[PDB]
Amino acid sequence: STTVIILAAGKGTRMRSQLPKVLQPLAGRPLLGHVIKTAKQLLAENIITIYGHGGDHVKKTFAQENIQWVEQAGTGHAVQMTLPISLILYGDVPLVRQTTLEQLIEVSNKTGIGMITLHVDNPTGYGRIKIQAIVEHKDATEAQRQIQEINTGIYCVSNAKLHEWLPKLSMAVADIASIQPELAFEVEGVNDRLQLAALEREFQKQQAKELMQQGVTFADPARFDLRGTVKVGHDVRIDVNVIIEGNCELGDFVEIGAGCILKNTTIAAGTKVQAYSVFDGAVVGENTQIGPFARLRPGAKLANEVHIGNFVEVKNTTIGLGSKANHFTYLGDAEIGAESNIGAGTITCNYDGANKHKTTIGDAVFIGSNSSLVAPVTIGNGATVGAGSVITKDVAEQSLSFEQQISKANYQRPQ
Amino acid sequence: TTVIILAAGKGTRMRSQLPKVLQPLAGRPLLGHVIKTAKQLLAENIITIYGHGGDHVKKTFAQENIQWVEQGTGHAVQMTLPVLGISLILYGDVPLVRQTTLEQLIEVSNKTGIGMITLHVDNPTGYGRIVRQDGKIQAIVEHKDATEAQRQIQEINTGIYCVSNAKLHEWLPYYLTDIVAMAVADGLEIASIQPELAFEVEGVNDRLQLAALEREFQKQQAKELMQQGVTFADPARFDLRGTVKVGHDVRIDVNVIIEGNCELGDFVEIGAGCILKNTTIAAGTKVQAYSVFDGAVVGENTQIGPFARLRPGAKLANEVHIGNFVEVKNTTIGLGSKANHFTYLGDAEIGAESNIGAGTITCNYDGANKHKTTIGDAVFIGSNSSLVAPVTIGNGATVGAGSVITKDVAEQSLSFERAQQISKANYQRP
Amino acid sequence: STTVIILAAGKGTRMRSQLPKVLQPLAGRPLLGHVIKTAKQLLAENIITIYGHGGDHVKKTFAQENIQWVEQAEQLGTGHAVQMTLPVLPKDGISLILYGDVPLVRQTTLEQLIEVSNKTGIGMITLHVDNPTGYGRIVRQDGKIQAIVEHKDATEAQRQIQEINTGIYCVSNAKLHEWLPKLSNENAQGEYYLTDIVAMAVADGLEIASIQPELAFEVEGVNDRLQLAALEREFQKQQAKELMQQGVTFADPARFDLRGTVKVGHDVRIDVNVIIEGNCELGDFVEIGAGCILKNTTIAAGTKVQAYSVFDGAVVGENTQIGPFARLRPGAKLANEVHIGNFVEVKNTTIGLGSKANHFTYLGDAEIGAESNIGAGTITCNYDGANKHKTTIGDAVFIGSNSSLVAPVTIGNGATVGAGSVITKDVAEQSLSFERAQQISKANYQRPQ
Repeated sequence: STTVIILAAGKGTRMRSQLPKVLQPLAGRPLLGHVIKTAKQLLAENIITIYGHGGDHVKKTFAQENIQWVEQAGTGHAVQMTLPISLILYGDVPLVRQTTLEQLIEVSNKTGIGMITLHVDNPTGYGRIKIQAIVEHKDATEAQRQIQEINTGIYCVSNAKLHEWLPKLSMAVADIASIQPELAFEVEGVNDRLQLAALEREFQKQQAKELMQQGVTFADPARFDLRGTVKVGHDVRIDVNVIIEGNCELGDFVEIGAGCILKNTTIAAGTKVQAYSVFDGAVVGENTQIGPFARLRPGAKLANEVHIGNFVEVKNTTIGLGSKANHFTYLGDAEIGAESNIGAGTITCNYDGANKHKTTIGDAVFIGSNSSLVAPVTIGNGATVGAGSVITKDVAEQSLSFEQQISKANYQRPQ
Repeated sequence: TTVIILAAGKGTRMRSQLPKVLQPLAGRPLLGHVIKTAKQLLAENIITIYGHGGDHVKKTFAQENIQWVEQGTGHAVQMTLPVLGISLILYGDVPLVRQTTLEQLIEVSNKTGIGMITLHVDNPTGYGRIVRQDGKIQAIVEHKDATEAQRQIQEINTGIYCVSNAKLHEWLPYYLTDIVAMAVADGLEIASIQPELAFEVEGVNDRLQLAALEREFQKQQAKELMQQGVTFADPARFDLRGTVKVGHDVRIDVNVIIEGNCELGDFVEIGAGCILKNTTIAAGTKVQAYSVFDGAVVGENTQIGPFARLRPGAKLANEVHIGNFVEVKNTTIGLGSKANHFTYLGDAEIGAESNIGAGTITCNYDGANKHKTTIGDAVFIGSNSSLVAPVTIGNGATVGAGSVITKDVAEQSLSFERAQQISKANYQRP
Repeated sequence: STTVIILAAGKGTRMRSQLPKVLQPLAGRPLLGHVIKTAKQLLAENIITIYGHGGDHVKKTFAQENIQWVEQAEQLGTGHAVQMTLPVLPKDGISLILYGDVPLVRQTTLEQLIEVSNKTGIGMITLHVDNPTGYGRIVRQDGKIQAIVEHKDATEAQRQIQEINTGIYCVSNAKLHEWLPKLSNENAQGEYYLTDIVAMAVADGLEIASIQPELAFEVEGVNDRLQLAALEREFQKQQAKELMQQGVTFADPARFDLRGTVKVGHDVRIDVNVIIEGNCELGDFVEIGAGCILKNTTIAAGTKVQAYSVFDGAVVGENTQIGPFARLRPGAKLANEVHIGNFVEVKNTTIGLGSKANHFTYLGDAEIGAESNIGAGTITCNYDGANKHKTTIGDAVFIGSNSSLVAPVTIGNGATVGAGSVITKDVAEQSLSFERAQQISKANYQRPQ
């Protein structure tokens, strides 16, 4: 049974933030959230978090998590509170990989104590590392400062043996395994916004590299952001300044245009998304054409072959096979069938000021331009709606439903 | 204090029709950066030496009380003699020199009567060499005229001097670096300082150097904001073209541009690709991606975007929600009101707790004049309504979808369009 | 007579693609397309392409190109690939040997290679690299090329050679017809090495000419997406640099993409994250705002394009004001002084001098005159479900807001259309057409709770 200890008490005053250090964002998630995620991935029997200043916010943020919280009112003094195997992690060192921490556990269980070390080209200011001791640069004599192997602070000690060493802090070899991380930023902490941004860029760069190793094409991998997870097929092409948030999926041959933003969205094979389209909680079928300037909101579901054009907003609406809304329109709380056409300026009036109501549009329907569909209304298959109509009664299958222009000659416009 | 700016260079490598000092850097001409800095220093007089294209330059800075002079670099300052306390000698094409550096130079120069800014560079090729015997500056030798031993000097001349107006009149009556030896000849000891940042004293000659100086400036500006506590998703994808005041816990996503004078309150979140110009945004507001603001005033805990367009006079109270493909121009929107869908609100006054449906349009323009639309509190404007200004929609009123409003709608009243549903059965489309 | 031979058979396994390697994209064009374009610039009499796996796609992609296709069913070396060209290889003249996955080689470089190889009968392109690890080494005896030794086989002394092989040769076809059948695979890999023709040429008493490219990425190949992205960035960086040398201003030249050609005037200003596709033109003093994307569009002098405007097949005159969030589609033609505002879509529409559409609108299949105004919410209803129809708007027409113009319809000069109108009949010159008021008022209405 492996338990993880997380130090998350730092105020991080260099952040100049009102929130505790470990709630600062990195790729769309608080620092501490990254570490809790890895600790849950390790199948940790227990997770104990040391909070400090502002711990109310932290406990509030992770309330639905089975964590044993501990107040801290030094790093050695901080761990001492946990006495009332184990990993020692830092809330502000967020990117340590589960494969590294397991690698540390296997070598520590055979010895009873392990740690992560790292070789740095420039070790100025860091603590210097059979391992014999660690001398911090502040108190380290000039001779030891030439060491380029530095300390990371990440330890793994047996639960039994920790209790013997922990109170006597006024040591381990007297009664030490080590590994180095696969990537240096795994063990990198942050103290201010400069360091937060530099780690963000290291993380994004590595994420783009891993996607390219999977076969993704990037117009510019330095202008890409993943804040979560994405599942990708083959021949996926991603243009500049795309952002991907939450958990997304991109099918085979999916092409994502410049500046598109996807959150909690799946896009099936063959779809081409033109530039500046944003998705949140959308499900997009195969061989669709979207954008530019399309906005899909939660509940937007597009069947295969659907076309969505510019300045289009789809919210909580399913659009059946091959239907098109090429021009500016608002489709909300709507069910639209197959092979239907939504004219420019069409609006679902889905909100009466208090409640939402459903619009139902059949197959092979033509909704003429500048139409207002007052929900709840059903428009049967094959029907046609005249341009500029306000529609309140259900339109029969195959029916044309439409809602007197006056002319004055030789009219002079105001001067 | 008077500032003398050398702004005669043609800058032919720019391959531009405008003189060099009108090329852009962070949203303002090169010379404008220097004039701005000269005004920060409280210069009694500002004298600018112009050359090719001086008509454009004088026209561009017409509302600035500067004494213009027509046109070697030493010969250039000599032409200013009819027009000159102390004076600073700056270059119009070296725009990013800071006022704190120029003040630092004045403190050491006032003690001697002549000081200068120098710089250490790894490669000093082509620059003038600062020759110091026992720590005191003796002369400046231009790279062309420098002995082989002297070419090893890595402290170079920047061309930025602070000289007494009295001593200048004796020295000026060809290269300006000869004023150094002239100074040691009269017994004065050339003071020196170095800038805190090398790009402060950097000139530009073509578009390559212009872009690299721009990127140096932007990197430094994002760094200073990060030191204040701003968060950047990517500090290399950020542009400041003016000034911005920030609160704590401000978060700025990628490719944000900030122009003019802006303000960002506490906990403000600016999404990807937003562009803000002369706009204030108060605490708690979240701006979604691709929203652009010009002359906007935004309250607390508002929700804006994505794809919002706010234009001058747009004023949003606290709790307002503005959604996608929305254009607000010269319009005030009261507390907690919503316009979540595509709409044009122009020249309008909107009350509190009101709802603007998709497709609503203020018809504010009759082809010649603009007219005001006035919307009260707790008004519901149904979708695709055309509001023909001037018109008032009183509190608690409701407007039916697809309505054209030309008469004032009474408080608590419903106005809706008589819409007869006409059906033709079994209709075949063409 | 000059012939170009393109080796385009690689599967490109590290691309993890379903497509052959040479159809992967670079600056908006498949790799092989860049080389076919340069080969046509050289005025090549013949173009012979060696395909392998997936040649059906390749043949389909360049079907409207006069290419002689040659299959390489088994992959047994580049020399074995060139051997395949013998049934269709000419007897006189010279041939260039290029790679489909080495796309950015410039025509000026290949001309220099042709000029020095005409003097000897065989030349090749070489390159000096700081680290030559993994490359084939150019072996010179008394300064004359004798062989290429692959990194696998090079002794420690030979690995110090920093002159590497690019694989790009210019050879007389007669000597190729003599050398290609006598190629030997009696080595370790069992492959027919193309470099053996260097050994055969020196054996015949020929001197091997050589040149170096002006830019190293000209001769760089790609095997995976990392290399693809790194070459793309190298190409874009170089493209922005050349535009700046011409006088273009960039807010950030590292946030710029040219995927085609662009002709530019003086004092052109290009903001961040602009993309340029196909063939474009920007006149003097044109300003392109942040994030704009232009494809096959010309923009004349003085026009100011605000941010997030997208153009495809547009023709834009002088001193127009466009965007932000403008969308121009093929056939969009704007006269001088036109203003296009936000959330505006123009498709196959001509707009005359000084006319304005400042607010959200769809103008499709329309002809619009001069000094006319399009109100917010205006729509040309151009599509009846089967055919498209034209909307005609005259000079100094005022189209009030939320108007639906049902094509085909004409709105005459000086006419005025009331807000919220549906127009189906032609509107006369100087005439007003408006919708009869139909607002019903009910006092003290309580909305649902």
